[PDB]
Amino acid sequence: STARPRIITSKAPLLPQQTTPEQRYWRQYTSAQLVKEHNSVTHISFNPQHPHDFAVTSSTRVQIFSSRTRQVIKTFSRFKDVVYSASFRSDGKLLCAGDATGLVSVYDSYNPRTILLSINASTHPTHVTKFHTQDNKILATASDDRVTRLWDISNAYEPQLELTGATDYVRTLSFIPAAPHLVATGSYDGLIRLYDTRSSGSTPIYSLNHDQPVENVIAVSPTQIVSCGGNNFKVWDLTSNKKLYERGNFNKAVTCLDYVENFDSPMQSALIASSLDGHVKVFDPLDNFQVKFGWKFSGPVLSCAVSPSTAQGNRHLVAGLSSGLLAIRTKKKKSNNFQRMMRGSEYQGDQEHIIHNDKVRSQRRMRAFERNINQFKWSEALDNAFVPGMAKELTLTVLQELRKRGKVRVALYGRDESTLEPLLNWCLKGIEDVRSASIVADWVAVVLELYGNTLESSPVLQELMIDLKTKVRHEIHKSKEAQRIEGMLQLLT
Amino acid sequence: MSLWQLETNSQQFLPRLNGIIIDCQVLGPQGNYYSLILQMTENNSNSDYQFLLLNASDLTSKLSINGPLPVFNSTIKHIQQPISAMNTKNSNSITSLNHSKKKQSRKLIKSRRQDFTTNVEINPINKNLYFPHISAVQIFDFYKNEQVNYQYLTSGVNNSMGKVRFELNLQDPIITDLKFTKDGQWMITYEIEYPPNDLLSSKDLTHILKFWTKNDNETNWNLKTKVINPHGISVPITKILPSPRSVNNSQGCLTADNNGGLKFWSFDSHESNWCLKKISLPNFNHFSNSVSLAWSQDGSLIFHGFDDKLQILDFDTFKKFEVSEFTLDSEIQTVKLINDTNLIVATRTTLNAINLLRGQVINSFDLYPFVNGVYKNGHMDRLITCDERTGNIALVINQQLTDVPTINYKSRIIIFDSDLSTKLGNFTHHEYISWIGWNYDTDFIFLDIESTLGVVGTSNSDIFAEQLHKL
Amino acid sequence: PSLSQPFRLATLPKIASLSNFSLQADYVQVADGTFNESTNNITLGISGSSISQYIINPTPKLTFDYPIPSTNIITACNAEKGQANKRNVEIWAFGLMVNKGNYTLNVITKALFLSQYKIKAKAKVMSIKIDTKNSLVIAILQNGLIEIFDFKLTLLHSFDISYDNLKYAKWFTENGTEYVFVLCPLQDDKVCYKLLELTSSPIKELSSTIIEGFSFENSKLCYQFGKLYKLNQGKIYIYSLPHCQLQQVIEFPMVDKLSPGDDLISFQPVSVNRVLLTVNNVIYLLDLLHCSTLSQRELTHVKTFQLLKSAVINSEKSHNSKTIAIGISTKNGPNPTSSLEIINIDVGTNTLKDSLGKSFQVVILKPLFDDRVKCNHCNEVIEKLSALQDNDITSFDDIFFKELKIKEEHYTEKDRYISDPGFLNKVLDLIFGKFSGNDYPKTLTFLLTHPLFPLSRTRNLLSLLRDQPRLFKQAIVTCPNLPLNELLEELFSIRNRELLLDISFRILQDFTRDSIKQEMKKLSKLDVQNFIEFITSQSTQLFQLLSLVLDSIGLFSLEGALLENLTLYIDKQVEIAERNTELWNLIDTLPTYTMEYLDI
Amino acid sequence: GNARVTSGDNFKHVTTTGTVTVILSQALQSNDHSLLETVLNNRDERVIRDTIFRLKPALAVILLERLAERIARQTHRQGPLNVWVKWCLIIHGGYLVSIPNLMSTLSSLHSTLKRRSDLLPRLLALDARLDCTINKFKTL
RNA sequence: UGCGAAAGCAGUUGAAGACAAGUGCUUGUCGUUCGUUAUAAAUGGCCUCGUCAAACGGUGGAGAGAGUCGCUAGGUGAUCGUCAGAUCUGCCUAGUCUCUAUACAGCGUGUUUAAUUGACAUGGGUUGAUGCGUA
Repeated sequence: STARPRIITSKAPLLPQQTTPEQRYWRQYTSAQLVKEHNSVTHISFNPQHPHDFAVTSSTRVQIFSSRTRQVIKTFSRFKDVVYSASFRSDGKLLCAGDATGLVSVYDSYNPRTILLSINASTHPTHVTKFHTQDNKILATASDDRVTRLWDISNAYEPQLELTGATDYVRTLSFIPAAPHLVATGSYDGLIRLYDTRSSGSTPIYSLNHDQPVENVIAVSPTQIVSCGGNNFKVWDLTSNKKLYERGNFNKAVTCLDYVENFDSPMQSALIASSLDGHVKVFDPLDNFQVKFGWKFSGPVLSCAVSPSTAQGNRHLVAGLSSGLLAIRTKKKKSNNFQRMMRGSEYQGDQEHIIHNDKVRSQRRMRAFERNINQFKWSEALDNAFVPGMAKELTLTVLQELRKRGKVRVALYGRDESTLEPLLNWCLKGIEDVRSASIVADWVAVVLELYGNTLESSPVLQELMIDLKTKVRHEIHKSKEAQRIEGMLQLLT
Repeated sequence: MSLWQLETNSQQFLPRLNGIIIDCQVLGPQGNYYSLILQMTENNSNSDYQFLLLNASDLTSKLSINGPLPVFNSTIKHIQQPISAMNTKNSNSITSLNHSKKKQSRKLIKSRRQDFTTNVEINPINKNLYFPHISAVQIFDFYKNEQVNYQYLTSGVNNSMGKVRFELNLQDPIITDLKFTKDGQWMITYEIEYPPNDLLSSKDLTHILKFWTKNDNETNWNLKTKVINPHGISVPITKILPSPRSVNNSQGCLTADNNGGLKFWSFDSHESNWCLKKISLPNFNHFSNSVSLAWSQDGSLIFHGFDDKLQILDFDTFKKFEVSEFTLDSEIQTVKLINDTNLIVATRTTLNAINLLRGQVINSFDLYPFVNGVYKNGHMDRLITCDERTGNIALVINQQLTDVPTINYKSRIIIFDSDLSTKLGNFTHHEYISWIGWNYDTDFIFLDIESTLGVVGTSNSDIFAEQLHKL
Repeated sequence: PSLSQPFRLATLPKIASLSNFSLQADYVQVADGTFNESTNNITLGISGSSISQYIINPTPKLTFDYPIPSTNIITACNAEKGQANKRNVEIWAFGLMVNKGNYTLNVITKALFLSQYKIKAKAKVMSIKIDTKNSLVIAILQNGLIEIFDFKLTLLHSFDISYDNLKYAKWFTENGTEYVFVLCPLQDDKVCYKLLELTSSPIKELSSTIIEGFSFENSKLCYQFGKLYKLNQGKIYIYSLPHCQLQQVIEFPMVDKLSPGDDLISFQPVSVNRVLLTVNNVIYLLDLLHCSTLSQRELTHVKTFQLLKSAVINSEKSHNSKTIAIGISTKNGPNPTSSLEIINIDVGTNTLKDSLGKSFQVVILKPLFDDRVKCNHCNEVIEKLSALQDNDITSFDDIFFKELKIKEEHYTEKDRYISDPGFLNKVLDLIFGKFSGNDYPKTLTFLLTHPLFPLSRTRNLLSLLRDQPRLFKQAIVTCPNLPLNELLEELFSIRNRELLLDISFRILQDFTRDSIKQEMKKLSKLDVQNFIEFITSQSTQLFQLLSLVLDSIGLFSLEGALLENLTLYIDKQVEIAERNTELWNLIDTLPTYTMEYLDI
Repeated sequence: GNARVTSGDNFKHVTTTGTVTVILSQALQSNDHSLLETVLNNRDERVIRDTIFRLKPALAVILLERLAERIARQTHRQGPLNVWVKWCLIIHGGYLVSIPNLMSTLSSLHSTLKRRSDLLPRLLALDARLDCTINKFKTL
């Protein structure tokens, strides 16, 4: 003997743009909070360490948000003029920020009162202040002075090195992983300049031409750097020193760009790119950087970031808007005598010679309609189909299942107008759908062939068929029209 | 099977047996085992008995025994359906039995269509033998001469319930064609689902195609993709040809209609599911079930034989080559190439060996005396088979009669070398041979209507030791 | 596959040794290293003139020339680029004779003359190899000695194959290792095959075999991809390394007709299983696996063409199907002039597609069984039919039907023996010659029903039968493979409605829309305009043909005035179709107080 | 289980003011469904022809794919969106002809249109049956 | 039943014997024969081994639900009415717009391309069955 097969849910041929595994994951960033900041939120960064709090730079302050609470826990308001960065250290202990006055300060993260080191990098604004990922002790600051000085924490009086050669504002700085000596800076000149700090420096090893002002440069991988500028973002390979791919799906100018790798999503790697059009879209590097999901916000997006790979908790997507609105989207992640009484349940036979396993796995509970078919309750199975809050697909199967069993007339004998109307009501609606049109055709044919006499004496049944005649007549026009379209579409080829 | 407890008139059941129960018995000094005989009435062509020995302890099959279970095109010998309450397709009523027996004898003797050819497949990786039973596949290992599996490859009311009375008139979906790709990791199946009677949609058969996969260690095929109504609506898939090793490392196939359309399907890793890679338009209003497909080993060209005309189509363009038109005297039943050079074409009146290299016929053998209207279109393809190294084979079955035709038959096998210059061997068997195909070794396997798979191919201690064993 | 016109590289000097056009190939040597798929250079050694290096593209030009005295014959030449102690250098090695008395081995290094060296070799340097990685020059000698030299020609090692009179030597690389094999003639048409591996001794002998039935004097030899090709007496013998076992023998009939002595043949490989063969001024591109002639070209402006070397493609690994071959072309005239000619070669895809119908090699029903079971002379007939007088129908029919024992005037399955195409074609010829005008024999009606009616006679067949309606109708219904062009023209030219419907059904059954649609474009706008007008004045095949017209006409050609009329007619037809469709579905488909009178 | 169902017709892998072309051209380029939806929301047929008339032929093709989808997922939108599809073919017919491949890029149209066309014979059969009974009790 | 495509194109469904029932006659039947290619209906429906809760990975979706008198395009009603229009601040259908645990369906997580855990003594007895919740 064999177990009873489960009734197989009906699946019609696939339509365009099914839900993709990538779309399903990113759709889980459901809960949305909208916070209002004083000015445009320019930069957003995530602490690389647990609990992975993220810092938002708005107006003349920095705010750190708790991951679990999604609310402000620390505020840095010592800054007099506008602020321009909040990058953490790799260890996550230290937070650095830039100022329009040009002063760069380093604070103990989570300790706003204490100020470790204060550096007057330049008299011009210092927009970028990023810690070096490989080496903790060295800081790089890019300023409107167009020199990206590379400071050292121990020695704050003079830069360890001063890189130059940028003929316009430098607002983008990136450190290539696995290549601590290399440093990459992108200016509004449209050139991405690479420098070798091991050498004397101050002259770029080679330049990469973007042709538009470069708003942010991110080193996706040890050999690949993605740079987003103008109305498109291009990925370059240093070993070949040429662009591998380019995507210009955006409408406004790309501003910010962030990358996350080896996280529990189906996509192993993700690239989130702000657009300044209200769009931030996810690109999958493994698939030649094709779009896989997108969000829309009220206004232009100036900053975007995601929780690091090792979030160890609920993930977060953070979007920054020039209006000052901050958008957060989150993927949430007896008696001792009685135990000495029955103490053998925990054991799993780890020491025993022979292990015998015969328990049958617990199968999911069967719905009401499936039970009726299994017990040959034909008339009741039709009733369970036509109940409030029944999934349309699930309703289609029991109709097909009865037809497959050869029990269509048998299901409709013991009925009157009172218990026939629920079927007609559904048929009034299902006739529209392409998938259920044919099944509606069969059942309505039988009920007419089986209840012609009852139809005459019952008025309510008549109005149902008048309305049904109108809808089927409506479908004939649509089905005819589709044929006409196919006729023309054939002419073109 | 119902155990009636007569003391209280209660009962216990063992439902969803493989077939209807012809016989029951209690076999043991204590009734330890129940012996049952099952019929599997789905196959009307032949009577398929299965003997089952159940342990009365937990009602689990202690020993299930059944031979090969082919499904022949028509009924054979004196096979009569069992007796039921009403006369149906799968059963006979009280009165219909004698008249049906007489009619069957008259059909076997007088009529001229005597096609009993059954479809069968061989698994390349395992060399198991796959029988397309109605709505299922029976996997049978002929080396060990025992069944290995019985899998339902279709939807429908197959083992959900026991059909009784008018339900027994229902027809379950019929697995028409079954084939494997060369690598053996993909299984392609073609189904025809028949609608129930007395409905508006009682004349629209549904054509289904399915792609299955399994790892070698596993024993159950898992359905990977499903195509509903390929080639359009209500258009059968007459022929399926798995692709050669050169084209997409044997992860592709061709499907061919009775409207002569060709559809080339392939497995795309990116989608991870089979896709319709190429198409040809089946628009000409010429209908014929006699289509044959051959594919060159390199894969560049495809031979499409439709009705009496054969086409050489480029694979890359999937269109006529740029002579590609070859006319034949009658409709082609089979097209194959014994080797890359020679193409053997079998029409309803003869068979001909052609040189593609010369475009000339080498040898022509007359088949009309033996095959005139005995076989329906396409079945000569399963009667004819070819090795890829040595040569091909023709199979010819004759009704033997002495003093009006008799039931018993005589079959004759002929080995042929490539281009049919010579007969390497000539053999005769004493029974109707349903199918002959080429095992991937040099030998060929053929199946007989008696369900017999034959093959054609190239001191005091010593006394003390005995006593101790006795004790 | 295709053959380009040769283009000139250089004009050979007028030397007595080069005057012998038969032996001219022996006196020109092609460097193996510089001539390959990707190289744009050719280093050539001309006996008595120089060893010269030429750039092929964009234009042929001389890049370097090393003069040689006129009395010397270049036996072997090879050039390779590499690094030597590190400066990028080009190493040239060449071996010459002065009257057989002395043997000169010369190595030249050039900066990309850095050094020039000369030694006296013991026997004829048959072939030369340069190993740039190890800075070695390897020379094989006709006396069987293989001597390894540095770039300064200091002898490092010497290996003797123990056999003398070496005639052929060739290198090949397999899995990164260098291998060489040699052919040494023996008596009684016996040959010693040896295979050597280049790696204490740097030379290792892998295989040694003696081959019988292998002649040299009339044999041309070349190697490609582990297969040695020997051409002799029009038969190409295929030997397989490492044992050089004869695998296949390919007969080439076009060479069998060649008178021995006057016809000059050259034979070189160009790709896997493909070879280049010259016969005087004719080049053939041959596929040996399928035995087909992929391409043929004749050089009318030259007396002969001799292949010297060909850049061979490993097309199994290369997507490139285009390569080059270099040869000597000899002009016609009292003062023939020899020149070095380069030809571009498109090998193709190495698939059966290329070889279909191009084989270079040039039926009666047979019972299945020679000998109690239920059963379910072409020349003579032609002569009898041929001997008949002109316009005699009765005897012509009587001979055909009686001699063939035909019972019906249309083909049946019982006439299969008559299906031989040769017999049918001749009878058609007799019908035309014997009979002209209004009266044709009944055999023509039989043949028109024959499924194997020759395609050669299909053309204009409708035109011949226009005069007699019955023959015209018979052709339309059953004549096989009638042209679509003639059918389509008759469709729009004939006014008979029955013929129009008959032609329409035949066209659709036997042709696809993409096939029909292109031809419908060709038709004039006026005829299609008339056809539509007939419509506005089984029918579905006539309607569905209209849709094909409306497609072929296109959007632009259609003019508004007619389009309105076609609209009203179709709108009427659509309404009728809906009306009939409904009819088809139609065909398929107690009171409290009652007053009655009692019957009594 | 989780197998993919499919059909054999899925050839996927083989003048006036008020025009909304500017919004459309941006919307199609950026795949902005919300911006696209506002463009499709207009229903004045005169506005429709003007838009597709000035729309670049390259952007016309991707418009057909987008409209083909919205019809396929939402049947009730078939009516109003059909007007867009009809004008796209008429205006850009010349360009659509001169495209290397159409089945791969217009597969959504053929799939959607084929499904609706296939239903026509059956829906007519019910219409005859309904018309029968509806006539019968009306006269009685 | 033959042929064919799946549509359909042609063609059949007879005679004898015996039994029962009702009245030699009428009807119905056949574990009876010959010849031709040739409704049903004896109240009669499929077992047990383990359930519940919470997750995770794919495959589908008409999404599952709630608002917005914010728009677009329609259909349509009660009363009065000088036929132009009035109040019901009318209703309904569809789309669009906002939102949420994708909230909806299904397969698996004994090894698989991927993906799990936890609870319970899976018992016996007594009360309530006018059960419990709700209008």
